[PDB]
Amino acid sequence: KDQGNKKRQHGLEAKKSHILAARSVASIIKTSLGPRGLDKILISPDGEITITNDGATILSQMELDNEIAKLLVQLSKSQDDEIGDGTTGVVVLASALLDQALELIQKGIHPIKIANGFDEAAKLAISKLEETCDDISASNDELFRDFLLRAAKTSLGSKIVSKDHDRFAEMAVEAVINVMDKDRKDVDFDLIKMQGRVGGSISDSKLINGVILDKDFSHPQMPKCVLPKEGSDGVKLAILTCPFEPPKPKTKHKLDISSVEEYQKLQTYEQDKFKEMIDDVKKAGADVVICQWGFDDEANHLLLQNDLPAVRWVGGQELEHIAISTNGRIVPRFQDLSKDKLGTCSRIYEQEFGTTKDRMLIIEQSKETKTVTCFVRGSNKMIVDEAERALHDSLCVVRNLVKDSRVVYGGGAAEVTMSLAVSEEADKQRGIDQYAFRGFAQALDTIPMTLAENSGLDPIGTLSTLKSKQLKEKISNIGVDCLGYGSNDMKELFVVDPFIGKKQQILLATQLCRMILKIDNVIISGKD
Amino acid sequence: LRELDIVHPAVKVLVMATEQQKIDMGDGTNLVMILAGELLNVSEKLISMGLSAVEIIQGYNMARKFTLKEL
Amino acid sequence: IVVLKEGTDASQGKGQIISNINACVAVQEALKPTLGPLGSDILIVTSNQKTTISNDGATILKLLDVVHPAAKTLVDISRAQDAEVGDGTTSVTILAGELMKEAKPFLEEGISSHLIMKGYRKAVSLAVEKINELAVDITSEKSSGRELLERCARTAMSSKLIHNNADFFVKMCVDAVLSLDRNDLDDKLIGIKKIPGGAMEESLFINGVAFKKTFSYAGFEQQPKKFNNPKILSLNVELELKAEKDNAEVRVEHVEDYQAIVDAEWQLIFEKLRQVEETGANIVLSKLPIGDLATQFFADRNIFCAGRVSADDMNRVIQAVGGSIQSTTSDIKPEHLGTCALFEEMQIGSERYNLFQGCPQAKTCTLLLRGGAEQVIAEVERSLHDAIMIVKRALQNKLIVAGGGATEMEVSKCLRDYSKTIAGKQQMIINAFAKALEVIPRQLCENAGFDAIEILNKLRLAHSKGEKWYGVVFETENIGDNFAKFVWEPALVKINALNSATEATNLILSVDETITNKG
Repeated sequence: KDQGNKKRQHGLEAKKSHILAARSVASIIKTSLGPRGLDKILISPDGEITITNDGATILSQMELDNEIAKLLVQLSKSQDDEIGDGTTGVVVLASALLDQALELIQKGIHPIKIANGFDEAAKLAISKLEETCDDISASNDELFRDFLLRAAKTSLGSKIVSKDHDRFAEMAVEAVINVMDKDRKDVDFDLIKMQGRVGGSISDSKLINGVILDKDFSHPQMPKCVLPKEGSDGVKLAILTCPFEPPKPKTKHKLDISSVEEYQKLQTYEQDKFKEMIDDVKKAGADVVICQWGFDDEANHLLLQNDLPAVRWVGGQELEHIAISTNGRIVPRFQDLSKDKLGTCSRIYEQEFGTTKDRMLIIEQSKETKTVTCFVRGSNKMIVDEAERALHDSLCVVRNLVKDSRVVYGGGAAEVTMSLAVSEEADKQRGIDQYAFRGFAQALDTIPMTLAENSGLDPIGTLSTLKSKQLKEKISNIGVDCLGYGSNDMKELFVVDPFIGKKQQILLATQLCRMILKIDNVIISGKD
Repeated sequence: LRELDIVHPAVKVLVMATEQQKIDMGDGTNLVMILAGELLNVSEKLISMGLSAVEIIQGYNMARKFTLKEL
Repeated sequence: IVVLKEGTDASQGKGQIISNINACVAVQEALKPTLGPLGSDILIVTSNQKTTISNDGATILKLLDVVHPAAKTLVDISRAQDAEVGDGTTSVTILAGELMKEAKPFLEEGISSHLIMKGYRKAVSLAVEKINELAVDITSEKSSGRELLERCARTAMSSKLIHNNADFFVKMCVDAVLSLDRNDLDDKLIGIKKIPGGAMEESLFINGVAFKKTFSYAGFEQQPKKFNNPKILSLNVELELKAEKDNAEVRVEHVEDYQAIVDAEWQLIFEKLRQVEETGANIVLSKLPIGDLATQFFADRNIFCAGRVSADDMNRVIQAVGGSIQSTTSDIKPEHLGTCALFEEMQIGSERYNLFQGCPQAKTCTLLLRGGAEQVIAEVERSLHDAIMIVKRALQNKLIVAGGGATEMEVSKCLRDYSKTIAGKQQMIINAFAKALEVIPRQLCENAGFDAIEILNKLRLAHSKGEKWYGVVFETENIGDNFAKFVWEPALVKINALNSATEATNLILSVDETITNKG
């Protein structure tokens, strides 16, 4: 099928071509590794120019015909959710592993043995990391919170928000606390909604304990706010999914009035339906009517006369958020609405951010809730995007830190320690295992060298000094000058990376290397 | 033959011969083709000796009659 | 005025056969890395830019669909093998490619394809005979359709908690698969229940289905605990003094009217309970709770009842007893009643457990496990699940031959021996077929990273003496008796694969010219 314009490689150039393609893909974001990584210009087909050093963003927006590169990019897309901030490091490590595998194959080693040896080396490196890891939560709660805030600030400082990034870190920590419990120590990002718009400043960030529902209340005369009514039991919400209109035909409609009899009959039917719905709403005791669909003119008029602000076109996920925040339930229809299923919230009011005149509607609880929304604003679209990315990274880092008390330190110190351990263990295992361990150690050496290169330091001398310091004197956390630092020994600089994060990075790099190596034949057809 | 792309008008004579064999008889589709091909091949040897086509045809007809009687 | 070939002609004879051989070689090289569990994957991009990475031969063949007529024939034969059998597609393709490779030198030397095909057919006949001879079906050698399953279960439970006690659990595992339809095996039909108390060696095998206590209303231990002629009937929504389903809220302002209505409902329930007895239902089961009134009536009528039965347990019990589920008591029919030899409640574990035994016609069974702690019983359950899976796989194909190339090595050795007694031109074809049969172990070793030449030489040297089950060990690079290691493949699958490969070889080698019409 589609034999014409079909290309394939197998037996001679498959391995070399795949490894070269992987190296070329890696070189796209290799220079962007680290906080001071060089930026790349990304331009949309419409001509919108953007600047960012995020490896995940760079790879996601890149399309290509190479099969190995496409597979690597697709795997990175899935890994972005698992870690997020480690995509570039994982890609670089996989590229280094493939480069070493090239030499190993040139020496006569079968790919399966290379993959098995890399897996064993990854296991040994993870064991070494676990042995050398330190516990923060088991030392002091104050120190644990300080390290959480420090990680959030470090993530935020790489963007424009660095001027006032403290507020973003505090909001992220509060959202994680509200949404995550210690039973599982996992943050449910589905309950942490990310929303924002162009305008305002970085100081307009706000954490909401419920859904936003920035709606216009349908009818122009419909009140735009639901007040607590001077100390009353908050605001009662009618969670409904049935549209606030009587059944209508789907074929003709055109229910026009031609005489008195037809007018009377149609008015009787429609008014009876609307009165039934509005009476059910009133009996339920709800103060605000929320429907998954829109509202009819008669329904809007009746709600306005009864002082019942309306919310139109609320999505299913929004309804679930309403139920979670207000401890309510979703009522399929008006006839099933009762006071026992209405949700309660502190208030539904309009909130202004900076100079914004939209006056968006927000549902606020002011109490601890299982679902929150992270609101992000900024003077430019780039500011908002960077703030959202930094908030996501901070949330992931906090989740990783809380999930596992064991942590490692950045700047390549963990990579250097793993490389030293793997090199030491290599001489103990005979056969192809020795070559595999040496290759894995050399690949691990790539990350600190790349970081040093990105920081303007000599990778050779920097790596040699790091190895000497970590071997001759003692095992510690010594890395490269990723940022402006007085000296080395990140341990005193408080550059901490979660242990689970590093373990996931290593495992994903090994898996990607195996996936690329295990493909010995590629076939691609033509295009129409 | 029903599917092969045949454009030379001379081959169509043997194609029609095969069609006649299939229509009238229930077998011998390959036999007629083989026999016609061999007859035309030996006609090359006959011509190489300087024999005219008319006498070759006359001899073929006489041999055909004799063979049919002997069958 | 219409031309189909566009004035393009093609040659015929040995040239087209050699071209077909080359196409088959290309296909074989393409599918080579996917042979064996340790083989490499192939990445294929379709015309729609969809990227798929897979190792299954059928998927690769479907995605590629090489237009070459010989490759088309190979793909068709592979698809036929997959549809008819589902196993050996890659092996069939590899064997066909190897046979086509071997046929090339014979054609180059002027050997007619008819002789090659006849020799291949004779080699196939000899290989089938030798595989049938090698096929293991023994009774007196301490192995059989049941003893072999016990050995497989013991091997599966090796290095486990119950390894020392496997002598008893192997019988349970084998009977579990043998207690139901032997031609239709399913793991879901073998249930396991954990009962604390007692030694692991005291576990009981139940022919029918058993479940823990589910009844907790009045009348417990007041009904018969043993039935010799039980009648299992699952009634959905009755068993109450007040209707549970399709009911309504009734508000009455007068005590007398409410009492009269309640009395009428109670009389209706009385009539329904009497009908339950009239239907001959000795065992009453339901997924919903059973009221005190129904239990009291059944106890007074020597009828057993148990509600709050889980859906899976109820379904398994119904399937084992051959009964059905009835919506109402008035609609109960005799054909919906199931019967077992003996139904009783087991007191093991300081609690009563319901079980049905002596029902060889049951479609499902349940295993009762005993032990001093729940963790021990859980480990026993895991080991039993592993053993059940292994014995089910073994029983699905009781006719087995040594795997890991042992069967191929034996067939090749037998063909080589025969070639010394088939004096004539057929000797070359027999030797070629024997050599081709050795491709499977060669490619398996190559894909596994082993030294193919050394492993093949050692296997050939070893197979000349001793057992016929010597093969390649894929756990640690070596050779040995795979049968002793419980590694084997179905004989019928191998025979079908060889037949399909030879059929493809004969079909492709039997074509002298191909003509394509524009369309």
